[PDB]
This record gives sequence, structure tokens and C-alpha cells, in this order.
Amino acid sequence: GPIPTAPRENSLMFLSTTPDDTVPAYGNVRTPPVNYLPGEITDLLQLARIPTLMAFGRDAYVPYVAVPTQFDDKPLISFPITLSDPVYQNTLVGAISSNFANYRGCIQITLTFCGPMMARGKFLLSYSPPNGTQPQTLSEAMQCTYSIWDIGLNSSWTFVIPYISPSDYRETRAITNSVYSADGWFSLHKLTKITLPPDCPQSPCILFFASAGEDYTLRLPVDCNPSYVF
Amino acid sequence: GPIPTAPRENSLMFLSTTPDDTVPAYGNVRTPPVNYLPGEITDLLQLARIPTLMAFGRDAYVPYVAVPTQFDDKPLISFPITLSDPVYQNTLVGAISSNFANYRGCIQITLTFCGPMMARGKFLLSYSPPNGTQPQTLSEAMQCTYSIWDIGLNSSWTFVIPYISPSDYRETRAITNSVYSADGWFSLHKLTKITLPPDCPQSPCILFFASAGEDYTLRLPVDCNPSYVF
Amino acid sequence: VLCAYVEDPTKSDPPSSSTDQPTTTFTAIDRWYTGRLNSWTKAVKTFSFQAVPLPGAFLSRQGGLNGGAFTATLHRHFLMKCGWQVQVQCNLTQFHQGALLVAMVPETTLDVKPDGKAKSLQELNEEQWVEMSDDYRTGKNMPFQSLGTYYRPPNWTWGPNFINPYQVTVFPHQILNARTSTSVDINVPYIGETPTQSSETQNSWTLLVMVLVPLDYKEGATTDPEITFSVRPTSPYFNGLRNRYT
Amino acid sequence: VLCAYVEDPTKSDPPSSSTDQPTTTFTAIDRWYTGRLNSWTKAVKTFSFQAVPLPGAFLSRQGGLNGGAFTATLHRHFLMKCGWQVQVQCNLTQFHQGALLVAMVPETTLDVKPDGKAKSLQELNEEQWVEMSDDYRTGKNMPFQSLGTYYRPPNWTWGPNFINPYQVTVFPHQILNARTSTSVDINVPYIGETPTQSSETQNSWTLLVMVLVPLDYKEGATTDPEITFSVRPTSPYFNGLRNRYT
Amino acid sequence: NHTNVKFLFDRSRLLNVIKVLEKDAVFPRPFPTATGTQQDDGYFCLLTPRPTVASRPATRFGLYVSPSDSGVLANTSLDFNFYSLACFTYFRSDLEVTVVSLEPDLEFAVGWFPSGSEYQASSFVYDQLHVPYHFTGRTPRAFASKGGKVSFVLPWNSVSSVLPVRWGGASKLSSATRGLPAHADWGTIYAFIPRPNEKKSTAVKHVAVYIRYKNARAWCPSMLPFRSYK
Amino acid sequence: NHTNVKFLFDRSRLLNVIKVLEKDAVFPRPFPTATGTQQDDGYFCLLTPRPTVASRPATRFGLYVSPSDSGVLANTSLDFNFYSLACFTYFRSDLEVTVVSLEPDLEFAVGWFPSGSEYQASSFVYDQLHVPYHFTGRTPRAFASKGGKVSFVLPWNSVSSVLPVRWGGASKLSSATRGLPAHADWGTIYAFIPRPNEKKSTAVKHVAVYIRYKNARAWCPSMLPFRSYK
Repeated sequence: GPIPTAPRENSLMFLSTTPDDTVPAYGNVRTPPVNYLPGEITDLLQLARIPTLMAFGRDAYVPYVAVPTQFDDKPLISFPITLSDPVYQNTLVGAISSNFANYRGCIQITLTFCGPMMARGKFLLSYSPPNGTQPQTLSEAMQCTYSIWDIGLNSSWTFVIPYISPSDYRETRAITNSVYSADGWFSLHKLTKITLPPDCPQSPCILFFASAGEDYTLRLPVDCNPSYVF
Repeated sequence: GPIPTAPRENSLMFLSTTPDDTVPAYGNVRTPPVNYLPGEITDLLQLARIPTLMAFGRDAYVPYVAVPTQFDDKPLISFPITLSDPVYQNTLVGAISSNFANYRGCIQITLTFCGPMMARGKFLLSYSPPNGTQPQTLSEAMQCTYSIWDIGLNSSWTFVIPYISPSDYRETRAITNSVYSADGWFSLHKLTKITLPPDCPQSPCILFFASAGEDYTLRLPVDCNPSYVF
Repeated sequence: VLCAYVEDPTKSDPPSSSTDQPTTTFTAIDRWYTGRLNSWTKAVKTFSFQAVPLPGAFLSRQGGLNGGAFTATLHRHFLMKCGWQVQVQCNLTQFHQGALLVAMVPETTLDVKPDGKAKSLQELNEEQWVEMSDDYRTGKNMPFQSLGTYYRPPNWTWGPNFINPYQVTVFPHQILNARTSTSVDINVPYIGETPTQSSETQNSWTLLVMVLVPLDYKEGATTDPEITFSVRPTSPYFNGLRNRYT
Repeated sequence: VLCAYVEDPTKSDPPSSSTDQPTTTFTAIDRWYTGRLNSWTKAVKTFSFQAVPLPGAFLSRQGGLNGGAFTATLHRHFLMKCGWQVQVQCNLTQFHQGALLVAMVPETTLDVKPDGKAKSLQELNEEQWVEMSDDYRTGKNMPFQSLGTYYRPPNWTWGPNFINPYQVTVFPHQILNARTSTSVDINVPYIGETPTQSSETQNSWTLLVMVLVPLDYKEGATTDPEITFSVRPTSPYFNGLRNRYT
Repeated sequence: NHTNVKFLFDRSRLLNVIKVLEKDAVFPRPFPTATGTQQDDGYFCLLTPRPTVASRPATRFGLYVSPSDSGVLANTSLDFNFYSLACFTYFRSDLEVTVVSLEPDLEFAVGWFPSGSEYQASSFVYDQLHVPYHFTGRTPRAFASKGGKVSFVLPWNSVSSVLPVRWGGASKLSSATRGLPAHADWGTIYAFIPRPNEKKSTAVKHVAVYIRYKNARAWCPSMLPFRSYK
Repeated sequence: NHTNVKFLFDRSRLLNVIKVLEKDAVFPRPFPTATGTQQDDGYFCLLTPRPTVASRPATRFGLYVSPSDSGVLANTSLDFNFYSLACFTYFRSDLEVTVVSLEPDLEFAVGWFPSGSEYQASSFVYDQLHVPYHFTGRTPRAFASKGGKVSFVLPWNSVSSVLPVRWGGASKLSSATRGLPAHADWGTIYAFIPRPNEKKSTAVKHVAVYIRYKNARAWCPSMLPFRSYK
């Protein structure tokens, strides 16, 4: 006879993200084949790992950092490492990951010195953990995690920003995210004063990228910000 | 006890094309046998492949094409290859396939020269791809896909129109269907001037058919046009 | 010989709607039945057909179609079940052009006046060729029901026994061209809604001669070819023996 | 040579949307096509790009890009299916700084006037470098539909063929730096919504030279480097042979 | 296999919009019907793709263009989605009937009686209420819930082996019984509100009858209807 | 694997809020549309993440800022949750449509017709009631219960192999047909109250159309939309 079924309390409820199919209406359709198209994106972490340009206030922002010839004990640029920060809005790290809720991995800033060929000098690349006050002095930059980038064979340096966090994942749209302030600070410092040859232009430009590490992982898709369309 | 079932969001919905049965009301009926009837249509592509007459404006249209004795550098007839075109409304290609949404295959125009027996001549049969302007000149017809039909042993020629399309299937009720215009053009050109013997009638008639190739396939049944009944 | 739907239309089992022995034969079964059919001239327009209903022709004797002892066997049995075999000849010379379409149309009412009952033999001689009008294309001349004075008579706009004249080559057909052949050869088996239909009132097939290309000949040359035909039933199965039909 | 999405972009099957033999070759397939492109100066701002549509450049002859017998084969076939191979040279000396971004953008309308139809050859000489305004970032200049006088024309605020100028390095790209290289080498395969698109009206790729760092050179030193390019189709498959396009 | 005959006709489509009975019916008297016959018109849906008139099988199909006042209009039904794709002569299939209400929150009920049988037209007085004789019977009288849909699959019940899509014989004797098959139907249905006759309301409630042809089998290839050129 | 493309787009989201038909519709005439054309606007939901206008595929997306009185406003739809995470060029998936009512206790019904086909726009007079020709057809017309939700999964029906998220060619000839794909749609749906046209009410009932992309496949990595800095 009839199978006696007791329907549950969520009967006749259309839930949006129900992980199950529905009734096919117009089945038995042979779709045309798509074997000819190359480069199928199986996973959107194939595009967080592609290095895309950052932005810098000096709606006309600048992907590079000008390098003034004045030697000084303060950072040449120092932006905080937060994926809601407006130096990451138009990357592919901070634009994919802003539409999610949690991340875990290593942001990988790829540098590119776009100055002349016979430039010689060193740069210091200090990532700081989130402290109560932003590090400015080069002495305050040596004590953090650093790596010295020379303009030698390395006209392109990929400084892997570490993942140091009291939780397994981080809130990806949050200014604070943690204890008191701003989640860290990358800071490109100039270490020795830069020898630019004459009849070659002074004030070179260093071009910054922002990719993601191989262990970069995301979680919990949220409804995105639809304010790209206005 | 009762099996706890949670009914879905489409409960108590009668969908028209649900691929499933329903409750039998008056079962256990032995139908009378139908083994005696010959010719069971298993598949309606058994009738798209049967050559049926076309129509031509000169509601009294004409299945043939009159052949005037005037030799000329313009096509004797040239109709576009579109299955919504009114030279295909009363075939079995364009009447079966109009009630569907997509097709894929080779229209097969079967010719039949209905003139006298001692006629001698050649015809050129140029299918063109969809170009911005319809080909008219016989020089414009040689450069396309052609085949030379002689009035020899071949008083019946089946010119297979190729399937050249940027998609796997084609919209079967659409004037445009593709890039700018009209999907192609078959064009029966006369190549040498036709020797008709005297005391045999001038101006013969060539009778056109429209079958489908062996690889002709259809897809996505749609609700038909009920304007045959008014 | 254009066989229809099978390799051998002579193969036919006895009907499963009878309990008696079928009269499988009669006194002359290996002979044809030749009848006249109206001559084809220049004034015949395109698609002007001419229908020969089977076995409606053996009874009304359309064109001298004398049925011999097949009509006198069909009148003495109730259910009849045969497959036909027609053969239309027409002496197309080299001096003619044009193309008949000889088909065997299943289940149509083409001998019916688009305005009444059934055609006579004089009215088949007056018109000589039935013009494909809007009625025969839309099926608007299969006989309308007498609804009566109660129901308001609807505007009959369509009927499913039409001819789409551009699609008649779906049937068992051979084109009687001016320069390929002079005669057709069609052989069809039995069809029907029942395993055997009636005898006096069945129209399971219909010989159909349709002009696809109008006849043209030079003046003084060979004029106006005659059309004959030859109907011959293949494996009939007569059931329900009774006296002659009244 | 920056191959795109595969190890070998030369590997390409014939299209599955044809029933005829594809014209797989033409009279000079192992040669390049060199065209001019506008020179890069100090006054070029950041992100001021310059697009070379493929195969939109072989037809309009953008910068003297003569297609030889590839344009005269593209005009004589309906469906065309090739993978491109560009090579942008620019004589960056030691005395320059700056970095071009040479990419092959899939499916964009960057040769289209943010205010009309398609660009001419004189208007590509007047502006010399297309400034990345709010329109090209928001896609607000791909051509709006003529809705007509009936529908009130909506305020078009976005279009999906934008450039996000900070994300152009996702494409097949090589950065033409002042001190790593002087020329790029990009090789891309065929893409498209169909297995083969049209010939006269396809824009499946687009050569794109974008200024990431503005050019700076000392006065009296080497001035204003020229930009050339060299487009060359790899394994084309021409379908639908017809006469020359009108 | 979207041109498959078993697949193509296996989908639901409209047949007729019949009125719902609220008393013991009088089945429509056979043709011709003289004036003054008290009967109940258009309440019965003769389940056949062939044209009908007054719930009886018709030769032709006929609608009304200027339906003036004199006379009783007749419910003429036709399966428009069938004949445009019925390029065949015979068609045996098992019918699946779905009766959708066209009245807000209607409790109706669907009778049926087979091919060749007849409606039982009287009433028995249960508890001083005229309960009609279509509440009972050996045939399926499916009952709908308040606002529900009646659905069941009917077998090929008729005494004909197949249903002639095109028929040329004569069911009775000749003179306007040509092309009129008598036993080409899956039966007839009718809707009735399951209340006795003293609770007959004043409104005239309609209901709609859908049809799905389960296990379609078609024989004897034939034509498709003529499409005009206007 | 929350960045998985098959997982990320496999969830329901809003597309358009379309009005429910109460008569036989007139499908919106193609662009450009002159004034005085009597038609039915905004009743059709062209099922595509790409921008639409007047139920036809559009190049750009456009909303209204100050919608004054002169002219007919146009239902422009866009998938906001798609393009912010559509960092790719091509996207083939099987659509799952859910039609949620925005009217208290509405009995509606959802038509459909495939990519390339067209709406059947007339009415047949059943029982002196104008029943339109969108109650019947070979395409799915799913029926909702009184206060229910219509849900079904549609296949990739279009003649394009994939849907171009970004397209640069020209469907017809040039001059404002650049970047306008013609066959990038899963079809079109529309809601209709299943009552005949003489029971047309006066209120204008809306309904909402959801979308789930079953079995998402994305190709050719591309950009994400530009986020402003204000």
C-alpha cells in the first residue's frame, strides 16, 4: 500500500543553497561539445595565485611607487596587510576573497623595479605583525621579518608575507580582524642610497603585484557587494 | 513507524513535461494486437528524409521552376537555405523541423528535370555560405560550393547542401540565425545553353524536392504554430 | 515495383477478429482489372488530382472498372481484408513534358463532393480533374455533420482528411515522368483501424494521380495521352459469408 | 614564448560545426605580418592602452598591417578558426624607464568609440593612446542598443566588456620592462563561443599594449621608442568557401 | 532522440475547457438534434485528438467567428499540438489525463466512462437529497481535494486496434458518415462538484482537461497540415 | 573547495521580478521600437546573467536614476552575484529556475520556450472563453499550487557551445552590434495566471525568478569588475 511518511517541519520550503537537485523539465538534450576550449577554470584559486597590480593613492590611483632620491629613515611605502584595504580592491586576491568570508594563506607581493638598467642599490622588505603603532623607522623595520632585495640579478622579488594569526582563518572584510589594529604592515624600505647613473632618469618606479601563495585557501561564500554596477 | 519525509518546495505542482508516470485508474486491460499494421514510425526522422515538394512564388504556388530559353548571367532560381523560409513551409523537412527548436544536418535538394527526353545541357548548382550580398553572377557561383548537373543519365540530381555553422545547432525558426543575413543560398544556374529539339516543347520545368540527409538531427520540441486550423 | 512498408505485401495472416474460416480466394485471383481514367491535357493545372478509391472503384465502376467475380465476392462477404496492387499506364512519348504523381493515399475522402455526399459517375465526367482548391488543402470538404436546428452550426475551417499537395510524395509513390518511365508499379499491403474492415464501406487506400508539372506538347505532335490503371488485390481474406448486399 | 592555456597552441582539430573540408592552409603560412603602432612618449599617462583587434587589424590595416594573402583568404571563407601569435618589439634602451604590458585580451570591444560605432584610421592617429577613463573601467562604452522612441532610454552604468586596469596581468601577458627584455612573445590558441566563429565579425583576441609605468628619459638621450608588432595565425581552419566579401 | 515518437507525444497539453456539472446530467443527444431538447451541453470532454462537436466525434473541426445569439454554441475540441506533428495515419497510445481547475479553490471530481459506454443519467434520493448516479459506478470517479488536481493514466480501451488520425471509410452507412470513425476515443470525462443537487449553485464553473499520450506508437506515414502563404 | 567553480555558482540567487500575464501576450518587438506599438512589456524573464533590456539581450546594463513619466520603463536584469565572481570569459551550465511568488496566495504558472524559439502569441476560443496559446505547447508549462513555488532544472539548450560572459564580436553586422551575443540564454520564462482572458483582473501581480547554475564549468580566465575608491 502507501508508504506512511511523516513530513518534517520544513516542508514546502524553498531554501536557496539546498545541496540537492530538482525535477528535470526538458531532459534528453545533447549539448554541443566543449572539448575545443582551452583553459578550463576548475577552481577560482587558479586566479588568486596570478599576480595582479595593486593600487596606491599618491579615482586615478597608481600601481607603482615613485622612488625619491632623498635618503630617509621612514618607509618608502607602507600599506597594511588587510584584504579589505583599498590597496587590494582591484587585485585578484582582494577581489575574489572579498566575496568570501574567511581566508588562510600567504599573500605574495611580487615586486618589479622599473628603473634603468645600471641602477645599483638595496631594498629592505619588512613585514610586521599587528602592533599598536605602525613601524616607521628602519631600525623598527630590521627587528621584524625582513628580506634584503638588491638591484642585482633580482629586478623582481616575491616577498611571501607570512600567515601569523590567532585563528585558523581570518575575517576577510574587516578593518580590525584581530587585536587592536590593522593586521600587519608590509613596508618597502630603501637600505643603501640608490646609485642612479647620470643621463638615466632619476626617481625610478617600483611596480607592485599581489598574488596568493600555494597554500592560500578560502571559505564560506557570501553575497557579494553589488556596488560595482552603479 | 512512519518514514519521516520532508517534502520539497515544488510539492503539489503539476508540471506538464514531468518524465514520470502517474497512478493507473482502470488497469488490467488487454489491448487488441497491432502486429498486422505495417510501417510503424518509430522516429520522425524517418519522414524528414523522404523527399517532398517545395514551393515557389512565380495562394497558388508552384513546385517546379520554369526554364526560359534566354541564356543569362543570373540564377535561374535562388532561394535561401533557411528552414523558416516559405519555400520550405510545406515540405516534410520544414514542417517537421519548424515545430522543434534546433537542427543539425544536410538538407538534400533532389532535382528532377521534367523536360523532354532529347534535351541536352548542363546545370550548375551553387550553394553559397551566408555572405553580405546574395550571389547572382555565374562567376560568383563558381567560386562557392558547386556541382555540375548534366542532362545525361542524370535526370535526377540530389545536391547535398553542406552544414557549415558556427554552432553545433541552428535556430530553426529565425530569419537571421547567424551573422548578418539569410543563412546561405542554393542557386540552380544554367551553364551551357539548353538544346531542346524542335517539335518538343520549349521552356521545360525542373521539379525540386527537399529531403534531409542521413545525419539530420533535431532537438528541443516546442509548442507548435496552431495557425493551420484557421 | 514499389512495395510498401514491407519486403512482401503478399504475406498476410488471417484476421484475429473472426471465428470462422476466411474465404481466402475466389474464381480468378491471378488477373488484373483494367479501367479507364480521364485523359490528361494542357488545360489541367498544377496539382489537379484524380482519385480512384479502393475498393470504391469496383462498386461504382469508375471508368469501366469491372470487378468480375471480385465485386461479386465482395458483395457476398461482410469483412474484407486485402492488400492492393495498382499499375497506372500513360503513353508519354518523347514529344510530351510533364510529370504525374501516382500514389496510394491511405484513408482519405477524395471522392467526396466538397458540398454533399458521394460523387456520381456523370459528375466525374463533367469536371474531369479535381482542382486543388483551398478546400482540399485544408480538408474543408470532408462531409460535415448534420448537427440539427438546436446547435448553432460552427464555421468548419479544417478537417484531418486534407491533402497537403506538396507532401504527397511521402506515400507509396512513383513519379510518371516524361523521360524516365511510362508506367508505375505500386504494391501496398493491408492497413486499417481494425484487423479487417467492412466491405461496402471501406476506403483504406486510394489510387491518386496528381499532375505535378502541367502537360505541354507541340501542336501537331502527339496529343493528349490517356491514363489507364490496373487494380488487383493481393491475398484477400473475406470473412462473414452472407447473401448479396442490398 | 608565452604559450596560453596549453603546452602547444598549434594543436587544433577541425571544427565540428561544418560538413565540408576546411581550407587548412594558404599560400604563405610561415610568415609574419608586421604593422606599425603608435610611439610611446612621456605625455602618455598611466594605463593609457592601445588595442590591436585580431583579426580586426588585418581588415582595417591598423598601422600598415598588410595581411597579404591571409586577408584575401579570410575574405573568401565564412567561418575562420585560428590561434594567434603576436610579437611586440619596442627598442627600450638603457636610457629609458617604464614598463609596457603586452597582453592578448579575450573578447573585448576596445576599438569601439565610447560614443558610436567602430573607430576609423584617422581617429586612431588623432588620440594616439586611449586614456583609461571611467568609461573603459566600467565598460560604459561598449555600444548601447538603439531602444527606440517607445522605451525610455535607461541610464547605462555598466557593461561586461570593461577593463579592470589593475587586473590585466591575468591574461597571457609579458611585461616589456626597461631592463629585462625589449620584446615580448605571446602565442595563444583559438577560443570562442562556437567551435568556429565568423570571419568578418570576430574579435576573439585583442593585442593590448598598456603603459604601466610612464616613460621617462633624460633630455638629449634616446627619445621616444617606436612600437612594432607581428601577428601570425597558427593553424587556421577556414570553412564555408564563397566569393569575396562585399 | 527528440524526434522519437514515444518521446515526442509523451507530454501534457490542453484539450478542452469543459463546464463542471452541478446536477444529474443529460448526455447530449446524437446528431441531428432538434430544438427544444432539454439537455446539458459542453459538460463532457471526449478524449480524442480528432475534432469533436457537442462531446461526440466530428468529421471536421469548426470554431466560431461571429458567435451571435440564435442557437446553442457547441464545445468543439482539437489537439493543436498533435496534428501539426502527426505525420501519420494510425496512433495507439495510453492516455494520461490531468484535470486542472480554472476556478479559485474549487473542489471538483472527475468521472469517466469507456469507449463505447455511456453516461448514467439519473438520480437516487439519498436522505431526501437528489444524489445523482455519477457518484457511483465501476468506472474511475477520482475525487479532488479543495484546490487540487486530478490525474490518472487511462488504457487503450477502444474496440478499434488503433486510432485513425486520418480515416476514409464510413462507420455507419454513407451520405455524410464518410471520414467519421466511431470507436476512436479513450472515453469521455466530465467534472462534477461532489454535492447533491439541492446545493446547486448559480455560477458556471469551468475546468480544463490536459492530455499526455503514454507509450505512443504511430503507423503509416502521411501528411502534415497545409501552412498558408499569407 | 569552496572556491570550486562547480560549487560556487551552484546556489540560488535573484534574477528579475517580472509581472504575471493575465491575457494573451504580445512579445516585445525587437529594437528599435517606435512609439504607439501596442505590446506587453516586462512580462518575460530572459534567463541570462548578462544584462538585458525589454526581455532581450543587451550590451550594457542600465538602471533608472530619475524615472520620469515620458516613455515606457524597461525591465533591465543582471546577475549581481555572478559578475563580481565571474573572473572568466565562458560559462556553460545547466540552469535551475525557481519562481517565487510576490503576491499573497497567488496561483500562477510558469511557461518557457528555448533559446532561439519564440512565444506563441494568440488565443483560441474554448467554450466562448479566450484561452491563450501559452496554456499548451511542447515546452514545459509548470503549474503552481495556490501559494506554491515552481522549480525545474533547464538544460544548456542554446546553439552556442558556451555562454560568453565577455564577448567582443558582432552577432549581426557592425555599427552597435559589437559585444552583443545573440544565442547566450537558457531561454525565457513568463508567469501567467491559469484563468481565461475574460477573468482578467485589474491588479498587476508580480513574481520573482531565481536561478541556480547546476554543473558550472568556466573557461578562459579574465577580469573582475572595477571597484571605485569613493
